[PDB]
Amino acid sequence: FTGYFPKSGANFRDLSLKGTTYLSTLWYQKPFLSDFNNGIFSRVKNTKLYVNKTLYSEFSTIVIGSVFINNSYTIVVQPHNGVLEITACQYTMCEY
Amino acid sequence: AVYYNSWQNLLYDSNGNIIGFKDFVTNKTYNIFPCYAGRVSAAFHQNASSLALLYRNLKCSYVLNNISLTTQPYFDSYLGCVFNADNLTDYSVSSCALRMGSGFCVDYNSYRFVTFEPFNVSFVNDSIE
Amino acid sequence: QYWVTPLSKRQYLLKFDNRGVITNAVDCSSSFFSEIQCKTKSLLPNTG
Amino acid sequence: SVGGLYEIKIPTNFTIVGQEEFIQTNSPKVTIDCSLFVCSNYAACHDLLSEYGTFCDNINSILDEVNGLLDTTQLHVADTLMQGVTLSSNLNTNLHFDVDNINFKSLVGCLGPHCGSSSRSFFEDLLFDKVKLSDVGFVEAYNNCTGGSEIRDLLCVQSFNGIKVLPPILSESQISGYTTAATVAAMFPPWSAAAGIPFSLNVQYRINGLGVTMDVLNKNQKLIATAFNNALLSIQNGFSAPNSALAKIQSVVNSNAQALNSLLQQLFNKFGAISSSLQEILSRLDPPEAQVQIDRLINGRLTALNAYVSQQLSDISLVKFGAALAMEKVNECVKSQSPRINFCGNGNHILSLVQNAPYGLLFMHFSYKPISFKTVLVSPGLCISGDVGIAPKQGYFIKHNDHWMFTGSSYYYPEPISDKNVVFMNTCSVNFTKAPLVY
Amino acid sequence: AQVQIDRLINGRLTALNAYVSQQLSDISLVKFGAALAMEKVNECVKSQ
Amino acid sequence: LSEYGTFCDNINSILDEVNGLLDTTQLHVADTLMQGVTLSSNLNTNLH
Amino acid sequence: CTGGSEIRDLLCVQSFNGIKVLPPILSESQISGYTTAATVAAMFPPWSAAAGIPFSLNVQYRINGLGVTMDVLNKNQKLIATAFNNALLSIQNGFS
Ligand SMILES: CC(=O)N[C@H]1[C@H]([C@H](O)[C@H](O)COC(C)=O)O[C@@](O[C@H](CO)[C@@H](O)[C@@H]2O[C@@](O)(C(=O)O)C[C@H](O)[C@H]2NC(C)=O)(C(=O)O)C[C@@H]1O
Ligand SMILES: *[C@@H]1O[C@H](CO)[C@@H](O[C@@H]2O[C@H](CO)[C@@H](O)[C@H](O)[C@H]2NC(C)=O)[C@H](O)[C@H]1NC(C)=O
Ligand SMILES: *[C@@H]1O[C@H](CO)[C@@H](O[C@@H]2O[C@H](CO)[C@@H](O)[C@H](O)[C@H]2NC(C)=O)[C@H](O)[C@H]1NC(C)=O
Ligand SMILES: *[C@@H]1O[C@H](CO)[C@@H](O[C@@H]2O[C@H](CO)[C@@H](O)[C@H](O)[C@H]2NC(C)=O)[C@H](O)[C@H]1NC(C)=O
Ligand SMILES: *[C@@H]1O[C@H](CO)[C@@H](O)[C@H](O)[C@H]1NC(C)=O
Ligand SMILES: *[C@@H]1O[C@H](CO)[C@@H](O)[C@H](O)[C@H]1NC(C)=O
Ligand SMILES: *[C@@H]1O[C@H](CO)[C@@H](O)[C@H](O)[C@H]1NC(C)=O
Repeated sequence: FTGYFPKSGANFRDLSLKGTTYLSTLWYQKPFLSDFNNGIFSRVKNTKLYVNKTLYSEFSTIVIGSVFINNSYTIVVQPHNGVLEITACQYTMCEY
Repeated sequence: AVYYNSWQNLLYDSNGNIIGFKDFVTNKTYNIFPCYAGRVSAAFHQNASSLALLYRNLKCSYVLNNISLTTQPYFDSYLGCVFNADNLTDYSVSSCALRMGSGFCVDYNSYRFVTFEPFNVSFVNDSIE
Repeated sequence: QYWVTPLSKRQYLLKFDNRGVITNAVDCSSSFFSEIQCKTKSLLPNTG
Repeated sequence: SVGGLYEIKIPTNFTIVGQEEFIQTNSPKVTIDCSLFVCSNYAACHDLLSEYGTFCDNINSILDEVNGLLDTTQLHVADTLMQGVTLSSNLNTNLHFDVDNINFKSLVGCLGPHCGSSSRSFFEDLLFDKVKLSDVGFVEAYNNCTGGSEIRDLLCVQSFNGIKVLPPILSESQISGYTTAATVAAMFPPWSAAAGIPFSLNVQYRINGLGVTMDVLNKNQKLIATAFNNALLSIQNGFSAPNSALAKIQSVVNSNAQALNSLLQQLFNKFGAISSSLQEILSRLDPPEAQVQIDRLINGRLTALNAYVSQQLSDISLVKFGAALAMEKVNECVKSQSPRINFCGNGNHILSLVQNAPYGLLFMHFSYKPISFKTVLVSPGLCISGDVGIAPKQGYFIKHNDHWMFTGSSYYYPEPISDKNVVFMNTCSVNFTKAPLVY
Repeated sequence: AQVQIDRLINGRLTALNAYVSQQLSDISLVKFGAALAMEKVNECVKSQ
Repeated sequence: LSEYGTFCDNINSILDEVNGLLDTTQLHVADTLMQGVTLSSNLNTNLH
Repeated sequence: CTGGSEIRDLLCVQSFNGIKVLPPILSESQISGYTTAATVAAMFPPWSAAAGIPFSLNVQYRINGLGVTMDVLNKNQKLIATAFNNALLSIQNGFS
């Protein structure tokens, strides 16, 4: 079958970035801001946290777009503890 | 069937042919088999006014109920349903112009379905020991 | 962890089990062994 | 050569070894309905195919001539097996198992038509149950196509596309009956396939012809018979493990299955058209362009059939050669022992037997195998009395008990020199050992 | 360009089919000749 | 050419089968030449 | 085929177009070794390819089998050997 598949033997890149208070301006440039081209395949870890023994699911949110300006649609895939909210809107994306 | 997920309704073979489907309305699953196709092996003798037909690898019930009803006599032979030939496999012939296969022959006087035995042992009644 | 790799139009040998699940796959142009696997349409090609 | 003598390793003990040889004498009779293969049920394709003329009539004619040639070849092999066979009417395999301590029970099925298809021997049963696609296997596989079974057998898909294997004119049960008759024709009087003499005596004379004295053979008749039946059992047990003959039979079946599968796969090739399905073309395009797409499929499928017919003609020529060789081996190794060295298998060939096999014959070559050897000083000739030369017949002259004696070349047993084991010459050749006091 | 290349593909694939058919026939002749050479080795060199 | 189907697979398969027949034939000829040959360890190319 | 020679071998042009001749599984050197072994097996003990007897005696017995008396045959052994090796030299010189 011929389809949109990853190149076997190529390298995955862990683009997840975790911070506490500060955000680095270098996190919002190349190589983190990557070219989409035909598409991407993602393998995402479900970082299962616990509060008072109650399990919570957390993972990085991905945005896909072009200029990231409110005259262009940006696709956003964001998780909410078991609910994957997917939107494609003319968002005013922040600088960081 | 239990292999159809919520988004799947068609079953395909390695060659891309449709071989099964889950109905969208009733959710019932069916397997698709191609309609039967085949040939009739007809044995003809120049001195005869009819043909002896062999529906190879088919039972007479299947030929009559799913191919065509005929007025000719019939029986289930080893090779398949045979029409217009008398079943006489006990009889044998050393020469055969109508060779059906697997040691079977069609002989005409009506056509007879008869075993083919082209070679025989020269027997002698002499002592064995 | 959020691992990403680029996609492209590629021919893959997909193996499906008796329950319709893709159990194994081969990227045909990835390596010489993958080319043998795709040529023979088998996960483990015969010795030869 | 020290003096006039050379060093030679002469056997001191021996055994009988059995070697199998499968010779393909038949092939599955593949029949193709060119009209149903190229065009299935589609009237728009049949109308186009009719414009190509006699292409399908030619394909059908070549396959019919090839299948008629395979049938003629099978009749000739059966005629060869049954030629000259004479059997006693008092003979009954249910009681006559073995003779002269040699057990043929595993090589003999029931004799006479009253047993039906039970004429297959235990050896042939053990050889046939390892091959699924025999003549009976194809008949059962095609019988199951309309039995309502949910299993999609690839043979059924091939037959519905016009590719079916017809059974041979003689069933493998009849050929096993003929090999059984040819086998019993060698063990009991009149021994019509054993030179008209008892089987043990024929084995003994054949071993003696290799250069073995009669004294050791007729005193070791029990050891020779046990070695012969152990060689037979070794051949039989050899099928339970990876065997060259069993692999050769399965290769014939697998090559046929691969050719049929490749021919069926040609129906799914697009040949540059929009689709390989005539239904998809006819459900997408109008007649003026549907005709253009269907023409590409017809051209591709007719080219595929022509290539398959050419390959089948070549393969059947190889099968004719194999069947001619098998008939020659039956005549010159089973019914008689022709003076050809490695024709009936390798080594010192004693005698051969034949058994039926899927699409061929299994030959069982029994050979004289030396076990232990003795280095002895031999003379290829002697100069005796009035310079008269003597040469040994199928043996050598040796010094034993400081006297000149003769020994067979295939077994060390010194015996006195006599006219029985000597070729006389009026003048002795140079370098023949000088023995003036001999005879 | 597809029409022109398809004409070349048909011609070159026909050429290969014709060559393959010739090669099958020639190898059958070589097998017959090799069997004769083995028979001559056995019946003229190793024995008479 | 990929859209043409299994034409090239069939051409490679027929040539591979033909070459396998030639290899098997060459082995049989070599076996026939070496069948039953027994030589003395004292044989030397330079003196005999 | 990878050399800088101006003379383009037609075999190189064929190989670059996918047409190539593979070597046989047994080298002609190995087959020459087998024919050499089969040839020396007739001249020396145990004469495994000459009916178990000396080569000159096999020649003499074969000529006698055609209807030639052993007397003239073993008295003319040198004439027979010279005729035999002259026939072999005639075969060798026939290739020139
Ligand atoms: C992409 C990357 O580099 N990501 C790492 C991150 C940054 O390197 C760091 O943010 C640099 O700063 C920038 C971005 O400018 O460091 C992390 O680890 C910290 C130590 O490096 C962590 O221990 C924090 O240490 C504190 O001293 C502090 O504030 O950094 C107190 C705070 O309470 C505590 N947070 C906790 C407990 O999670 C983090 O998380 O932030 C782990 C992340 O994988
Ligand atoms: C056929 O199967 C589908 C999928 O299992 C059924 O659709 C679901 O039906 C339930 C109950 O009405 C809904 O809660 C779901 O949202 C439906 N969709 C899916 C994707 O689960 C359907 O009921 C079945 N039967 C028929 C007659 O359609
Ligand atoms: C076709 O005729 C044959 C003739 O032999 C039938 O075979 C019977 O076989 C059983 C078991 O061996 C015997 O007891 C019977 O005596 C045979 N019948 C006769 C008439 O002798 C065979 O059953 C017939 N088949 C059909 C479907 O008619
Ligand atoms: C000599 O004849 C006797 C019979 O008088 C043969 O002895 C029989 O041999 C068979 C086969 O091994 C045995 O099943 C029988 O039990 C033996 N019977 C008796 C009475 O001994 C013997 O095999 C013959 N020997 C030879 C070499 O011909
Ligand atoms: C067929 O008819 C011919 C001519 O009448 C005759 O010679 C032949 O014997 C007949 N054979 C049979 C089986 O009826
Ligand atoms: C020959 O070999 C067999 C098997 O090893 C043995 O039983 C027999 O006694 C041997 N005979 C002689 C004479 O060595
Ligand atoms: C034919 O079908 C029956 C019932 O499904 C099965 O027992 C038998 O083994 C089948 N034989 C073949 C050769 O398919």
